[PDB]
Order: sequence, then C-alpha cells, then structure tokens
Amino acid sequence: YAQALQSVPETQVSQLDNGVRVASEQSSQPTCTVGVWIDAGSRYESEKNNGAGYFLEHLAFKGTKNRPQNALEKEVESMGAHLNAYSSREHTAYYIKALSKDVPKAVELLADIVQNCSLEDSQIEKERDVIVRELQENDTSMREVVFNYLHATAFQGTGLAQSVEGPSENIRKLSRADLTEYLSTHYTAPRMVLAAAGGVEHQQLLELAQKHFGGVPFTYDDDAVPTLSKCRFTGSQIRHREDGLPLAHVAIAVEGPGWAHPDLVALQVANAIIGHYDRTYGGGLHSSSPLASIAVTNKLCQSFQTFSICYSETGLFGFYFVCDRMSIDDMMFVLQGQWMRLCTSISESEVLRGKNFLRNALVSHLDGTTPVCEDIGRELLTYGRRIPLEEWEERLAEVDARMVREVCSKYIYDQCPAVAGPGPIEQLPDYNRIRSGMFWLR
Amino acid sequence: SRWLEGIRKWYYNAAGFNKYGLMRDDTIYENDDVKEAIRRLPENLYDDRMFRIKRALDLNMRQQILPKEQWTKYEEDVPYLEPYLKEVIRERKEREEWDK
Amino acid sequence: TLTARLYSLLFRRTSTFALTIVVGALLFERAFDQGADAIYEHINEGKLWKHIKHKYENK
Amino acid sequence: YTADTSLAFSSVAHTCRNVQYGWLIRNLHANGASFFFICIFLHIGRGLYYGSYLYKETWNTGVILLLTLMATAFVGYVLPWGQMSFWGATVITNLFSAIPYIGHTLVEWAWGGFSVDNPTLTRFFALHFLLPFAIAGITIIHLTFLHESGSNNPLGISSDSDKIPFHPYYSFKDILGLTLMLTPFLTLALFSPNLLGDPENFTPANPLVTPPHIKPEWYFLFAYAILRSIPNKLGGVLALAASVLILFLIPFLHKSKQRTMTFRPLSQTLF
Amino acid sequence: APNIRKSHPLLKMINNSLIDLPAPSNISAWWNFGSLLAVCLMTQILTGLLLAMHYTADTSLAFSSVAHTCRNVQYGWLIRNLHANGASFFFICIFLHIGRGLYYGSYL
Amino acid sequence: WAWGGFSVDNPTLTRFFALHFLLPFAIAGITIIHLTFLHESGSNNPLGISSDSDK
Amino acid sequence: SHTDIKVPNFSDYRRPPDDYSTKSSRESDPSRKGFSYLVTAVTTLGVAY
Ligand code: HEM
Ligand code: HEM
Ligand code: HEM
Repeated sequence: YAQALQSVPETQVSQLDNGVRVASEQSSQPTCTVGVWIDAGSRYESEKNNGAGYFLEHLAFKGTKNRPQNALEKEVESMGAHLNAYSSREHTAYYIKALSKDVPKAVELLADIVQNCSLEDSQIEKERDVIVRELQENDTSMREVVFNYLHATAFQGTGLAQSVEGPSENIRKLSRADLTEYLSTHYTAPRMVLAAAGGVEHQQLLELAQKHFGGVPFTYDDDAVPTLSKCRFTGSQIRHREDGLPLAHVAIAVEGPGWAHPDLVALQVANAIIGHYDRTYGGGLHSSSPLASIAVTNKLCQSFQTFSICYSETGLFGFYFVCDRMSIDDMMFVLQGQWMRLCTSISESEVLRGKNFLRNALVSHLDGTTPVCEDIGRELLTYGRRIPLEEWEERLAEVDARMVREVCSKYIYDQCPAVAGPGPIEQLPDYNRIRSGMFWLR
Repeated sequence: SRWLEGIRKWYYNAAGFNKYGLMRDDTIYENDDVKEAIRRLPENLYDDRMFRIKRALDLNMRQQILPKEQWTKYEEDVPYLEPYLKEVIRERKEREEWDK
Repeated sequence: TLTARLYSLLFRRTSTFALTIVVGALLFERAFDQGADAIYEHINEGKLWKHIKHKYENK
Repeated sequence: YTADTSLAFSSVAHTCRNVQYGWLIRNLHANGASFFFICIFLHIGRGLYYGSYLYKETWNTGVILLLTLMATAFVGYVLPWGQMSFWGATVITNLFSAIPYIGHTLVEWAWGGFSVDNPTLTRFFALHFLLPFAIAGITIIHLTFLHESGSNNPLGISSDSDKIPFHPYYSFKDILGLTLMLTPFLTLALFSPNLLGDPENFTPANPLVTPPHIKPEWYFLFAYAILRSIPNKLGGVLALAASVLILFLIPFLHKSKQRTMTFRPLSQTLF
Repeated sequence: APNIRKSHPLLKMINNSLIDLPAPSNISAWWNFGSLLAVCLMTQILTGLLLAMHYTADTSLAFSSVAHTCRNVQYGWLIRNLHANGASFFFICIFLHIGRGLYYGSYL
Repeated sequence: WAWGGFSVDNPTLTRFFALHFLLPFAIAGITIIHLTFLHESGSNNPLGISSDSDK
Repeated sequence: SHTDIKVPNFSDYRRPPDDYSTKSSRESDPSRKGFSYLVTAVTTLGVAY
C-alpha cells in the first residue's frame, strides 16, 4: 500500500512565458481527459454582472468564430471525444475526454473556446430563455435551493451570497457585451490551468499548449492575479416555509478555514466520523455514525450529509438533513448533539476508522482520468501545486483523538451557526434554541 | 342627517386594525362559524390572510406599526370571508330548524 | 483584551463559568457589604452606638 | 405563632422582637398579601380586556382562585388578633346574619359559639393554614385548562401563525417582570412597612372598645362599599356577593365579533 | 368527541384512573392496600384538620387543649380516637403494602 | 437548631405542630407522583407474567 | 425561482459596529460573546449574593 502510493508517478507541472500552468499525470490508459480550469466563479460577478459566467457556460460549446456550431459539435462528436464542464462560486472548468491520441487536437479545441466563443447575438437570445427555464427546474430541487439559501444568509451581503446561476432579471437582460466583458476579464492565462492525465506525455502537451495558447502580457496587471474582497460570515437563519411540501430540508453550519489551512484535514476527518445516512443502507448497526444509527432506531430522517465545503479564504463546515414534517426536531437535536460529542469527548477508536474511511475516499477521489485531471486542475488553482496521495496520507494519517477535539471545538463550540430550512418546518425550534445547542452542559 | 357611511368610516379609522395592515375580516373572532367559513376560503386568499395575520402579530410583537402609506384604506378593504361566513350561518340555521 | 481574555478563559467552558460565579460571588459579597455599610454608617455619623460607645466605655 | 386569645397578639410581637429576622419575615408576608392582590387584580383586568375569559373553564377556575385567595386572606388577618382583626371578624362574619332563617345559626356555628372568641381564632388559623395549599392545588387545574388551548394574545387573532418556545424567551421575560415588580414590593416592605396597615391593629383586641371606622383591608373595600350601598341589610349582602360573583357572567355578556378590544375604541373607554 | 367523558381535560383524568383503566384480572387481595393507604390518608387529613381546629400549640395549653377537645368538643372524643388509631391502621397497611411488593417483585 | 434552642421546649412544639400540619399534604402530593409512575406500566400481578393477555 | 431572493440588510440597522463586510466577523466576536456572557456572568453572580 504505502509502496503503491510511493510508486505512484509524479505530476509534472510547468508555467509558460505566458502565465498558464500546464500540469498532468501520465498513466498508460489509451484514453485520457484534458481541460482548463479557471480561477473564476460567480463570486467574481457584480450585482449586475452576476450570471454572466453561467450565461457564458451555456454558449462555450455552441461554436467559435474559427469554427461555428454545426462544425465544433460535428468535429468533437466525430472523434468520439466528450466535452463537458461547470462553474461554481470560485472555480470554473471545461474538459474533454478522448484517446490521448488527440492531446494536440483536444488542446486546440479547448483554447479555441476559452478564447473565441462566437457569442452569436442570435444564439445568446436563445440560451437566455433556455436558462430561465433550466433555472425554474433547478428550483424544485429543494436539495439545492436549501444550500443556496444557506450561502445566501451565511455570507449575506457579500460576493459569496450570490447564487452561481444568478437572478432571472440579470439573465433576462445580460448583453452580448457583458458576456464578452466577463470573458476578456477573467479568462487569463495566469488564472487558468491546462491539466491532463492518461497516456499523454508532458512535453507533447506543453508544446501543444505553448503553441495554441499564444497569449502575450504587456503591463504588470495582466501578469498579476487580483485577490478578492473577504466575505463576512454571519450567524443567522433563513426560513422558507411551506407545509405544501412532502418533507423538510435543514442545513446548519459554521464558518470554514479555507483551502490553504491544514486543519481542513483534521476537520475533514471529523466529518468522516458523523458520516451520512440514506434509507437505502442496511444498518441499524452502522459503525458509529450514531447519527445514522439513531436516525434508524428513532426514524429521524430520510438522509443527511456532513460536508466541509471550502473556498479561497473561507468556507462552510456543517450538515444537512431531509426529514418528515414531524421528526425535524429530534433529528436536529440528536445531530447537533454529535458535533458537541465530536469536539468534547471523541475517542481514538473513532478517529482511527474516521481516517481509514477518508483514505478510502481520498483514493477513490482519483478513480479514472477525468477525476484525476480534476485534482490537478483544482489542487494547483487552490493549493498552489499538487498534493500526492502519498502526502494527503501523512497529513491525515497523523490525526489522533485530541486533535479532532481541539479543532472541531475550535471551529464549532459556542459559535453562532447559520441555518436554512425550506418545506414544512413548523417544528424546527427557534434560533436561540439551535444556538444554545452549540454548547454542551459539560 | 349623519351618514352611517360617514360613521362607519369614522369607526374604521378609529378601530385601527389597519395600521397593522389587516382587513376587517382578518380580525373576526374564530368561533365555530368563522372556522368552517375560513376552511371554505379559496387557497389564494387563505395564504394571503395567513401572511397578513402573521405580519400583524410581528408588528405587535415589536410594538411597532406599519407606515402610513401601507395602511389599508377604508374603501379598499376586501370582505373576503363575509360571503362565505354568511352561507355557513344560514346553512346552519336551516339545520338548527329542521331538527326541531 | 479583558472581554476577549474573559471569554476565552472564563466564559467559554460551562465549567469555568460556574467556577467564577462562585469565586466572583465571594469577592462581590465581601466588597459589596463593606461598601454598603460604609455608605450607610457615614450617612449617619454620631448617631449609631458604634459612635456613641466610648463615652460610656470610658472616654 | 400561638393560636389562643391569650397568646396570639404577643406571639406575633415576640416573633418580631425575638425571632431572628422574624421582623422581615412578618413584613414580607403581610405586604406580600398585597403584592398578591395587586397582581390578581391586574391579572383579572388583562383577561377582561383581551377576552381571555372566552376560555371559559380556565377562566371559571380563576374566579374560584380569587374567591379562595380572598377567604384565605380574610381568615389570616384575624390571627394577629388586634382591634381590627377582632372587630373586622365580628362585623364581617355577622353579616351572614341577614340570610333569613338558617342565618344566625350559621354565624353562630361558623365561629366558636356566641361571638368571635378563642374557638374561632383556632379554626381561622387552621383554615388559613389549609386554604393556600388548596389554592396551589387548583392553580394546577387552572393552567391545565389553559394549556388545553394556546395562550390568548393582544391582537386576539390566531397565534398558530407563529408561536415561540416558552423557555428560551418567556422564562427570561417573566423573571424580568419578577424583579421589576418585586423591587417596589421590597421598597415598600422595607421603607414604609405600615404604609398600608391600620394602626388600630397594634392594640390587643378588646371587646369593650369598638374602634370608629371598622373597615376590612383595602383589597376588600370596593365591595365593602357596594355592600353599604343598599340599605336593606339583606340586599346589601347580595350586592356584595354579586360584586364578585358577577365575574362568572362576563363570558355570557360578550357580543363583539372581535375577542380583545384593541380595535374597539368605544368599549375601550368604557373599560 | 362522543363519550364526553374521555374528551374533557379533567374527567379524562378520572376515566383513565378509576374507570377504563386496564387492570390485570388475577389481581390478588394484597393489591387492596394502595387503595386503603390512600383513603387512609384522606381520613387522617380530615379528622386531623377537624381536630387541629381545637388544638393550641403551646407548652402551657397543649395537653389540656387535647383533653378539652375530648371532654368538651361534641364528638371530639371520637374524632381524636379515629385520628390516633388511624395512625396505626395507616402503618399496618403501609407495611402490608411494602410486603406485597417485596414479594411480587413489584419493586422492579 | 432542629428543635427550639437548648431542649425540647415550646419553640419546638410549635414547629412540630406546623410540620405535622404540612407534611400530610406533601404525602398526598407525592402519592400522585407514585400512581403516575405506576400507571406508566400496567399494575403487576401474582403470577408475575404479562397481564396484557387479558386486562 | 429562489435564485431571485436576497437577505435584507441588518447592516447598521441592527448589527453591532464590529459587523460590516470585508472584515472577518470572527476576529471580533469572541469579544462580542465575551461582553454578553459577562453581563450574564454578573447576574448569576449578583443573584447568588
Ligand atoms: C392565584 C391564582 C392565579 C394564578 C397563580 C393564576 C395563574 C395563571 C397563569 C400561570 C397564567 C398564564 C399567564 C397569563 O396568561 O397571564 C394564567 C392565565 C390565566 N388566568 Fe390566571 N391565575 C390566577 C387567577 C386568575 C383569575 C382570578 C382569573 C380569572 C378571573 C384568571 C384568569 C386567567 C386566564 C383567562 C388566563 C389567561 C389567558 C390568556 O389571556 O392568555 N386567573 N393564570
Ligand atoms: C401513603 C403512601 C402510599 C400510598 C397511598 C400508595 C398507594 C399506592 C396505590 C394507589 C397503588 C395501587 C394498588 C396496589 O398495587 O397496591 C400503589 C402501588 C404500589 N405502591 Fe404504593 N403507595 C404508598 C406507599 C408505598 C410504599 C412505601 C411503597 C414502597 C416500598 C409502595 C410501592 C408500591 C408499588 C410497587 C406498587 C404496586 C405495583 C404492583 O405490584 O402492581 N407504595 N401504591
Ligand atoms: C398523615 C396523616 C397523619 C398522621 C400519620 C397523623 C398522626 C398523628 C399522631 C400520631 C397523633 C397523636 C395522637 C395521640 O395523641 O395519641 C396526631 C395528632 C394530631 N394530629 Fe395528626 N396525623 C396526621 C395528619 C394530621 C393533619 C394533617 C392534621 C390537621 C391539619 C393533624 C393534626 C393533628 C393534631 C392537632 C393532633 C393533636 C391532637 C391529638 O393528638 O389528639 N394530624 N396525628
């Protein structure tokens, strides 16, 4: 095992005279996946700019000036390659998966997109109504509105509070211009990363990129990367009620440290302890995760998930459960009790497993090419370089009990949480109560 | 000589249940009739009233009212339940009668 | 940074809080009495026996 | 305390001069009686004008609470056996005398034998000791019936729309009230102890000296008044009885289509 | 509700403790003491209260206040007796009540 | 301190009388709690085996 | 659509002077809780007396 890790090939990295960082992991696999990952999200938008990046995503594929829609689509389909992508609050990306016999072709396709989207005044107007619709579909997914609302209130009044898709007004009116304005402002080499994994050999990649990414920086701005305005967390709640729904959704959380910070490992290990449930499990005997056990014994919920979603300089460490109108309270009671237990009286027997369960994730985090690429893409972009499983190992292979406590309690104990809840939530006690559910009557 | 219409308007503004933003009908005490009555009320209205009533409890909870602008004007008060409440009461008196 | 020092050291742990509610009480008692008595007695000079005492216990 | 014509008055006095902090305890108890009525009177009020009384059962028991709290406070004031204690007992008790036929025989049995004397101080003391526990008993029933329905509120319209956990909030709220109202109690209790107490009740009871102006404690006056309003001794008692018992009728005299009278300026002045 | 004996906040308390209350069929006669113990209490409190109404609690009047209660207070003698002897009925019962529980493991 | 001051004398007859008058009501109070807890479970029975079979 | 919803402004309106964006709320609140709890700590204290 340790050897298996030790024998895992290093991930080549190198920046251009441009600013783009080109990294990759050579394997053998006849297939592979390459793509660019941008240092851009909704976080970077304005009150009037917000949604661009997304409006933009829906056009990124519909063709370039160098080769219109009918073609781009035809050329990719024709080579059996897959082009897909996404955009969060601080992180966007476009990736392709082909037979590593096409690094050069893929690489070119990529560039041609992150640099020359047609932005056909005629296509735009179409996607405009496609989103407004797609948006009204994202809506009934109470599992997502809830998180949005969480962020909303959690980081109320700041860039983070804005949802990645954006208001209908913005989408109804963004101009062919604004989109261009968003592209030419954030899609710059210094903030972008060209990553890959497969049978591809670094050099052929570099050159190929160094060839199609012919960007040139004049001034110093171009060459530099602007740091964002800090986001203020706020212990608060938001309740979107409607007994009209089948069941309720709840999400509570404290502020997170941020990528850079190490503790995100100990903290990542703690969540592995409370883990997650889901009525399709087979386990009233689930190892620890009493929250799950209890959830089963007393029928506390349909499911729940522990999460340490983080950003550049902040984040959200919390949990979210889906439950029936009548078991909302106990569930919250029992869970919120686990955080305390977590940081007030944890045990080695627990952390031991915690670790293992993580390591197994940590590894399956890299199952395939597309996913690996995702790490290189991210890692660089958010951490600075790449963290080898061999490393993550140690980092989280030396977390003892006392370590979990010290930290969890450092981030959870007597902190003013941020809760959000849509659906039939009459039974969810007031803030004050969930608040004083943040300190154990030790 | 003195319009009941002049009066009614006096009392309306006198009562003051509008400074809280709620219709006349939003104040009728919920005895048996009003209970049946409200249950027949269309959903549009039910939720409308529900919010109003809660927005009023909250003002009252804060010891603060609603800005003059938002005060419901006498002539715009919508008797949303009276029609219903009425049938309920005569439906009942019909039965209170037959059973004799 | 008293307030902050305070929280960290005294008000964070349910244990610590109670413990300073006591030590805090002992000190409050002793100080609050003297002070009150003082204020009281002074507003009444030469009236209390504690004041008239000496005349008959010699003086 | 000692409940005997020959030791009562002084047992109390002794309690004040000899029993450590005895003086304070007596004061608190005496003055407390008033804090009690002032509150019970503001409690009635609130209900009378938020139509809290529409919760009949919880309200009817409340009337029983008032009657009980009275009795216990009438028979409790005799105990110190001072001029008013005695004379008050003799005049107010003798009232039943008006009740035709089975009248005299009641009073004449109520207290000892022929007049407020030892055999009644005892039964009064006993009664005084017992009733308060009955108050507490019933007070439980009161809150039970209450809890059946929610608690009423100022705007008199369904609160379901948004309730709040008692403790986090109201516990704090009430404890605040407790101090805000308990401070005057003590200021009064500690600075003007006798502010509300008849001096004539510092003279050991003496059956050969009827004081001028025999009147029950303030919290009874309003009725003492309505009592001597109608001349015909009989009717007088009835007026008295009705002055309180009318409370049982309040729920049947409610006509407003609205519960409270927040939005009822007219009746508001009437109130 | 129909019954109007199972809906009322107070009757429902009684109809659930002295009626409609599920009791085993084979209950022994030893179970008759809880009952007795309770009525034993009602009795004491009564006779006592009624007896306290003639007592004086003072070194110089106690003994005779009781004596007087017996020689002067109508049916006073009976009341004292019942109260005194009742004290015993009380313990005899409470002792048989313990017993029954000790050997039916009621204490579990 | 229990009794009066230095020996069972007047100051204790009083507090005893008082105590005597008070406690019985506390008995009744608690007696309610007793029956409450009881009622939680059924009533036990001589053969010590589940009575549910027929109450 | 929920995306169309913002949280009103409590800024100034209610927030204590150590709370206005672009500044970590956390550096300033162990101080904020310190005060409150101090007030409570004092009451328990005064009350015991
Ligand atoms: C010593 C006896 C009494 C005590 C301790 C007592 C106690 C209470 C309590 C604990 C409440 C809840 C809080 C509130 O609404 O104020 C209450 C409610 C109530 N009491 Fe009493 N009460 C007493 C006497 C009375 C009297 C005399 C009346 C009747 C004339 C009365 C009428 C009510 C009613 C109607 C409610 C209030 C319902 C509402 O408006 O929400 N109570 N009482
Ligand atoms: C004056 C106080 C007491 C009274 C009035 C009282 C009353 C009762 C009542 C009403 C019952 C129900 C009938 C029965 O099972 O006998 C009961 C049950 C019980 N009491 Fe008591 N009790 C008293 C004292 C005690 C004592 C001293 C004990 C404990 C040592 C005790 C133990 C029990 C238990 C275990 C049950 C019986 C459960 C069973 O076997 O079915 N009780 N009591
Ligand atoms: C729990 C029930 C009670 C028990 C176990 C009990 C037991 C006794 C006992 C042992 C005596 C002595 C009888 C004697 O002189 O030989 C007594 C006396 C007395 N009890 Fe109780 N008692 C009870 C309740 C009460 C209550 C509640 C009152 C009235 C409020 C009361 C008032 C007295 C009085 C005045 C005496 C003195 C008169 C006398 O002893 O004849 N008793 N009681």
